[PDB]
Amino acid sequence: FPTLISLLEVIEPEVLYSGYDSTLPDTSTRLMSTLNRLGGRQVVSAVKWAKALPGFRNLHLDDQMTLLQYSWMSLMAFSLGWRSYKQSNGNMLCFAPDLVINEERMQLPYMYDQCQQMLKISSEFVRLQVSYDEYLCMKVLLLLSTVPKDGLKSQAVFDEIRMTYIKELGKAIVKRESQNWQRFYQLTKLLDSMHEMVGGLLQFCFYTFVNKSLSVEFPEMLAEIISNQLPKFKAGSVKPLLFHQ
Amino acid sequence: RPAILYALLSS
Ligand SMILES: C[C@@H]1C[C@H]2[C@@H]3CCC4=CC(=O)C=C[C@]4(C)[C@@]3(F)[C@@H](O)C[C@]2(C)[C@@]1(O)C(=O)CO
Repeated sequence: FPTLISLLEVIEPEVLYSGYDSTLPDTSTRLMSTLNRLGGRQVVSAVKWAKALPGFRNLHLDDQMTLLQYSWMSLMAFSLGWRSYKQSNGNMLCFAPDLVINEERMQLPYMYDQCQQMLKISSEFVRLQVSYDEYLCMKVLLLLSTVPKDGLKSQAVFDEIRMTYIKELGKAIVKRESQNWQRFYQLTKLLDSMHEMVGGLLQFCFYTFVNKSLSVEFPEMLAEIISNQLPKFKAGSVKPLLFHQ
Repeated sequence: RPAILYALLSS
């Protein structure tokens, strides 16, 4: 009174709109520019979400920053996978209600490859038939899934918070009709593979960010984050926390 | 230090 799961549901940000002008044909540069700005704003929401997440603010401030910077992409990508799941059964990418990318719009030269790995995320929800509560739980667990090799400042606080939401995930499964053990295996397996698929998105992203000759614009929020997170990733100094080996 | 991030995290 109140249950953790109903706190998750209530703190979940409303879906943001892109304001994309589709009067004239899509240019890949300007689609990516529009996405980045949508992205900035969604990250800003993610930051407010995380602050309201029970346990998060017990962490040292620097650790709050680190976690958000390390996982923003997997959060954004997972939530995208969710909107594409419920909205079009994973057939189209639902970035915003006024920016859906179907098979055609994807054929943009630069787009196709990145788009497939994003599509791979929604198909997983389709295949595993993920519920809302399962998703909400898996989403916080992504926020806590990518850490400095050197560990955090608040390691023991962290370790506990992770435990709590691991158990909250257990509850969302059980809540949803013995073999619940198997579900947990698959869900935690899905969380594991995010590292790989989000890998690629982060690759393109650093690429488009680093190579200013591309004309892909980033908002301040993302730029600050990317330019701080890039050296850390390249130096191979960050670590994924996995459930399986 | 990402200034906007930090600004958000400290109220
Ligand atoms: C392939 C990458 C990964 C993309 C991101 C994937 C996750 C995401 C989901 C959204 O609902 C809105 C924006 C973001 C957060 C994103 F779509 C944009 O920011 C553009 C992005 C970084 C990318 O298109 C670029 O690097 C182009 O600059």
